[PDB]
Formats: sequence, C-alpha cells, structure tokens
Amino acid sequence: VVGTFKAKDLIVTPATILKEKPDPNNLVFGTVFTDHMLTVEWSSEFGWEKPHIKPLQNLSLHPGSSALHYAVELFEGLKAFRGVDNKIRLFQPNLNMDRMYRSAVRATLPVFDKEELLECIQQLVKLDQEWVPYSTSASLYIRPTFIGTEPSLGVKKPTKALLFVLLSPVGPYFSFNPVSLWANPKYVRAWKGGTGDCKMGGNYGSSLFAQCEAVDNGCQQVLWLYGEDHQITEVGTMNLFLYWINEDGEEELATPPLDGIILPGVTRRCILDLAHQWGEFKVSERYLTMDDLTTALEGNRVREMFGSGTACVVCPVSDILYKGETIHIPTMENGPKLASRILSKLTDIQYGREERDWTIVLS
Amino acid sequence: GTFKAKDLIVTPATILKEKPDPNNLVFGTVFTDHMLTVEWSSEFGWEKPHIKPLQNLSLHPGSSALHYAVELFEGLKAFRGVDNKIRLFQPNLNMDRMYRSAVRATLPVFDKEELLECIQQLVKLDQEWVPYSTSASLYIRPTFIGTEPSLGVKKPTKALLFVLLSPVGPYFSFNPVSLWANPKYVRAWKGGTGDCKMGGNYGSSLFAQCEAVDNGCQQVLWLYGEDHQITEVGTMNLFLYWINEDGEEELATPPLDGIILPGVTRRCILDLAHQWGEFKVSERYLTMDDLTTALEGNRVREMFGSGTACVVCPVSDILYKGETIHIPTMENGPKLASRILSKLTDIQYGREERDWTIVLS
Ligand SMILES: Cc1ccccc1Oc1cc(-n2c(=O)cc(S(=O)(=O)c3ccccc3)[nH]c2=O)c(F)cc1C#N
Ligand SMILES: Cc1ccccc1Oc1cc(-n2c(=O)cc(S(=O)(=O)c3ccccc3)[nH]c2=O)c(F)cc1C#N
Ligand SMILES: *Cc1c(COP(=O)(O)O)cnc(C)c1O
Ligand SMILES: *Cc1c(COP(=O)(O)O)cnc(C)c1O
Ligand SMILES: [Mg+2]
Repeated sequence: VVGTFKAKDLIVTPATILKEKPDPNNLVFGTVFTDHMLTVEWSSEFGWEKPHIKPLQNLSLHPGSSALHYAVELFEGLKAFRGVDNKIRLFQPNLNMDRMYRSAVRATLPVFDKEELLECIQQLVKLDQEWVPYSTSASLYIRPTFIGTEPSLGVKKPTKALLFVLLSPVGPYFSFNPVSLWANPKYVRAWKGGTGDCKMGGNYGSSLFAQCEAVDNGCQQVLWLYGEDHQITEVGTMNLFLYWINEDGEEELATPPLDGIILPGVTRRCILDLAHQWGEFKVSERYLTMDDLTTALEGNRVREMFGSGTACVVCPVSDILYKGETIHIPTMENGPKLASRILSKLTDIQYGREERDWTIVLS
Repeated sequence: GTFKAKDLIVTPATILKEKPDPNNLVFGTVFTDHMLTVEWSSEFGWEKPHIKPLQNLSLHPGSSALHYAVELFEGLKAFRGVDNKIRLFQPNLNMDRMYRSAVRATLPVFDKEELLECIQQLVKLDQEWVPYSTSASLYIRPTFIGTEPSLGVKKPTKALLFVLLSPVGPYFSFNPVSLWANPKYVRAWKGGTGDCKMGGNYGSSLFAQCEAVDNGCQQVLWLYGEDHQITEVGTMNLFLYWINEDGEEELATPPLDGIILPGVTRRCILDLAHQWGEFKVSERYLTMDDLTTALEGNRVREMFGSGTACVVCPVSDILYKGETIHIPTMENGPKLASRILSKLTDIQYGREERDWTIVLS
C-alpha cells in the first residue's frame, strides 16, 4: 500500500554514547563505522514502513532470508567531502540513486523514491557530520545496501526487504602507491546476458577466489579478462583506463565500452566528460586486448594505465602478472601526468576548490 | 581444522510449534523447532556446534554475506520410510559439493563427516517433523555465510554455518512444467561459479524467473552461446530422452564443462541409466535446433528436469521466439520419467534396500 517511504516521516533515535573518531591517517577502508545508520523495512502486504535513523546495531534477520541463500542483494558506494570552505558536499549522488534503482529492478527488490532516499542519506550524514574528516585527502564513505529478508526458501521475488545505509570514514587510499594486477583468464567476472553492469552482491561473491589468488601472488587487484582474445575489462573493483599512442599513432585515452560486462562507474563517466572537455587527445570507448597492450609496450606506445572508482578516484597500475611473467607498465615513469591532472581536477571539485554542477552542499 | 559432533551443545526448546498437515505444505515456508549453528573465526578457528531453538541471526550490517554474496547452500531430504525408519539419501554427495562450494567461495573448510553427524543429530531431535506421508519429506538447508564486519573485498575472517529444517509436500504447492526460453539472459559462463551452489548464481537469475511466471511458465530454460545450448531446467538439471541423429535411442544431458550444476539427482539418474544398459547414455551438447529438428522428425520421447525438490519434473512446452513448442513427454507415458521416479522414491521411502540411503543416527 505505501508505495514509497518519505524523508518527512524520518524517526530519529540518537545514540546515548558517541564513539571516539579515528585518526584520518591510520584508517583501514570499511572497518570503522559512525554512530548512526538508516534502516527502512518493506513488505508486499503493507509496503514501505517509515524510515529510521538510529544507533548502528546488528540486523535481526530470519535465517531463511533470501539475501543469505540466493544473494537477493545490491549496494552502492558514494562519498561526502569536507570542503576547504568547511562545507560538506556530496558528489554526483543522483547518479548513485539512478544506478541503485536500476539495480533494484534487475534484482526484483522493491522500487523506492530516489529523491526521498537521497534526502534520508543527507539527514544521516548531517547527524553524523563530525565523522566527515577534517582532511583534504580523507572522506566519509556512504554504503547504501538493499537485502531480501523474506523468511522462505522459495526462489521468487522477495515479499520482505530491508534498505539500510552505513557510513565509514576512509583515508586517501585503502590501507600514488601503484597497484600490481593478477591476470588469469581461467576466471571471468561477468558475461553478456549477466548482471555485471549492476552493483548486485552476487557479482562479487563469485569474484572472491580470483582476488584471494591475486593477494597470494602479491597483487592488490584482478585484471578481469573476457573472451578468446583476452579483452581487458576492469581493474578489479574499478573501471580500466589506458593512456597510449594507439594503432594509428594518435594519442588516446581508451576505456572499454558499456556492452553489458562493465559496471558503468560514476568516476569513469566524470573522467570521459573531463577528457572530452579538454580536447587534447582522442577519447575512445573501445575494446582493448592483452595483445594490444603487449604490442604497445614493445613499441614504447603506453604512457599510463589506471583504475577509476569512488574508493580510489585514480589508481595507477605499475605491473601485470600474466602467463607466469611480470609485465611492467610505465605509468609512474610518465608522471603520471594525466592520472595526476585527473586526480587534481576531481579533488578540486570534491573539496569545493571550484564550483561544479557535480557537487551539492549538504542540507 | 573442524568442529566436532562429539562437542555438540544441545539447548532444547521448551515451547514446541504445532506440526502442519502433510497435504497442505508450501515448500520452504514452515520451519521446525531447532536449528544447527557453528561459528568460525580466522583467529581461533571453529567454535563448538550448537543445536538450539530456531531464532533470527544477529549479523553486523557490514557482513560480507549481505554486500558481496559471500555465501553458499545445500539441499537434501529426510524421508520417513514405509517401515517408519527415517532415511537420508546420498547425503555424502551433498557434503562433497558443500566442501567444494566453500573452497570456491573462500569460506573455511570443515570435516564432511562431522557436519553430516551434526545434521543427523538435528534431524533426530526434530524427527517428529519428518512427515507421516509417503509423498512428503523434511527439506534440509545447510547454509554458510561470511559475517566479517568489514566492507573490505577479501577472504572472510568470520563465518557462520547453520542448518534449517522445513517439512515439504509432494512437488512445491505429474503436473508438467512450461519453460520460458529467452537467450538475452545467461545463467552461468565458463570461468564463473555456475558449477557450485553459491548464492550469487541465483540472485542474478530472479529477473528471468519473474518474467517466466508472468508468461505462465514455472521455470526458465537456460540457453548458452551462439548455438542456444539448452543447459538447465531452471533450478534443475536437463534430461532429453530421444532418438538421436544416428537413429539410436539415447538419454542425453549436458556435460559438466563448468556451466552445469552437478546434481545429486542427475548423478543417480546417469548411474541407473548406465546400470540398466537398455539405451545409449550421452553427456553431450543439446541445442534448440537439435531439439526442433528432432520434434519435426517425431524423434523426441521425453524431456524432464531433475532436482532434490521435484526428483523428476516432466516438461510439456517451451516458449521460444514467440512460439509455444510442444514437447510430447506426457503423450509418451512418460515411461522413463515414471520408471526413474518409481525407483528413486522406492529407495527414499525404504521400499527397497540401497547403498544410497542411511537410516538415521
Ligand atoms: C508454486 C509452483 C507450482 C508449480 C511448480 C513450481 C512452483 O514454484 C516454483 C518453485 C521453484 N523452486 C523453489 O522455490 C525452490 C527450489 S530449491 O530450494 O529446491 C532450489 C533453490 C536453488 C537452486 C536449486 C534448488 N527449487 C525450485 O524450483 C522455482 F524455482 C520456481 C517456481 C515457480 N513458478
Ligand atoms: C590492503 C590494500 C593495499 C593496497 C591496495 C589495496 C588494498 O586493499 C584492497 C581493497 C579492495 N577494495 C575493497 O576492499 C573495497 C572496495 S569498495 O568497497 O569501494 C567496492 C567493493 C565492490 C565493488 C566496488 C567497490 N574496493 C576495493 O578495491 C580490494 F578489492 C582489494 C584490495 C587488496 N589487496
Ligand atoms: C563500483 C564499481 C566500479 C566503479 O564505480 P564508481 O561509481 O566509479 O565508484 C567499477 N567496476 C566495478 C566492477 C564496480 O563494482
Ligand atoms: C541444486 C541444483 C540442481 C540439482 O541439484 P540436486 O543435487 O539434484 O538437488 C540443478 N541445477 C541447479 C542450477 C541447482 O542449483
Ligand atoms: Mg517523490
């Protein structure tokens, strides 16, 4: 009956005892949580309950919950930034609401009003705003999560769900400290006709084995390969950019196209928009193979390779382990000039050093 | 290391729930009085196993089962025999598959015989839930989740293994199924986890299943590749009983090349077909074009799905490219489907002795 929850209906239960904030420079990504969380219950019978901001607490879930059996779940990732003017800003948060709604439809989780969820998120951040670090290299990570909670082993559209939001203060990185990539084509992240273009939990559970194999070989991320010609698709959890002289001898920033096996990153979209705006080199959404890359390296045609994502912004790549060899990528010996310029521009926008359509000041 | 059944801590319920009518059972909606839980940490390993009253789980909202689908499950049944002895059916094959699923999920390994003994003790305590009916059974749902309170993408350092029991009727609610065949959706890929019972394989498949039901179909016919290989009957393995291209009587099923879940029911059916030695048994690729060419030549006898929940699930129709393609399964007996169902149910309910059953602990 209640088609969507409304921020105007928020019930706020503040915590009695507030926790000590961590040192911004000693932060391990996603291990520290703020005082409060957002929860909103849904049922097929009654629709959306009123949204709650309350102290961070365990979830009480029926052990038959479809999130635990059939990965009926999705998540988002976005950040709050304390500006040089001390105003807290979100970055492109409507793109995260759009993507979460699209993910929910694909997961068969109940739809919600995107503007009402964003307002509830703003009110949660506002309450916990002293967690948004006083540092131009740290931020508050925002993790909207949406799970099936129906107490039934049936394989079907859930009749019960929980939408919740966690906040986690994070440093500039995770622990330019460049990443080594593990490339093993025996493992495939995502396929045409699959859900790799949605942020659904199921995409990541199936990717964990390759990630643990990467870390066992001293690599931080998996280079995700696709098809008989070994297309390079994603830098682990991040979109893939290659800055090089292409086959026609033109300076080019290249990234794989949104053909269904690529997560359409907010950071990816912003980087393409900046590169188009600058007009200093060719910008191509195009297929890239291991053979394209190794042929280019042998011709000294590669300048830079980096991943893009909310957590890293720009993540330079120095090495790829492939067929038993270490292939060096000369990113850090080429500046990295473009990676640095992109990171400078995005952080200038995020921390309010310049005005942008891409940021909103916290309500 | 492993938890040990000899260490079981049993907390019996003081208030029992009313048992349901065996003839009114909706699959997986009714749960018994007790559950099994076992905690693991990287720091200290496996804690002692607990049998205690069914309860909600208390999970940190950062638990990797909720964000990154760090989870797997199993499905097997307990049967009250015609002699009133409760039997499990091929449960060691479920333990083998659950162990393999755990390794692929990066969840901690455990001793398969210790888990089976703990499952036997749980069923024994809740044995009056095993229905008094030769067409009902007790569904057993071992489940294994990552519970580490961290958004890190990494091997979990905290996990919970639990087992739920659910009495179930005949079927879900021979009532043959109609299949929805749309090649725009792909269940599983080579280099993926489709050959393991990991939660992630199923969350991504729900959209197609809801589209199937909207078109009056009970299951999705999972198609793969440019040639539209027929792979799985929704949640079930796919069998085709036909005259093949060489004019030989043949039972065909897709091979285990990485996109097929290796079913216990599938294994039992191949074992029986090989034992009978009355026709060719082939693990081979089957395409929509193979099927339609065969139907036009009146070469198809039967198509059925196999799984713990259905045993043998006859297929009457496939909706494909806007046509209903009739499969003549129910006009051909279905003789093989019936023979298989008769044999497996005879073994499950102790109407004949078999190496495939264990009488309860
Ligand atoms: C109500 C009804 C009437 C007639 C035929 C089917 C019916 O319901 C369905 C049940 C299932 N279904 C489950 O609900 C659970 C399992 S399971 O728990 O045994 C299992 C889960 C995951 C993988 C393998 C088995 N396996 C299943 O097939 C399904 F997938 C689709 C439908 C539909 N429509
Ligand atoms: C410890 C360390 C040292 C140096 C570089 C990275 C390091 O940590 C890692 C972080 C991540 N990692 C996360 O843990 C979470 C997200 S996330 O929450 O932003 C995210 C998760 C899922 C999809 C998209 C983003 N994104 C990530 O890359 C990872 F996958 C692998 C490693 C490794 N090794
Ligand atoms: C989340 C994600 C990205 C990057 O998305 P952003 O919106 O830039 O944070 C890239 N690839 C994969 C696989 C992802 O899950
Ligand atoms: C579980 C499962 C089967 C059949 O497994 P059984 O062990 O026979 O119950 C078939 N296909 C898929 C996709 C499955 O998940
Ligand atoms: Mg509105």
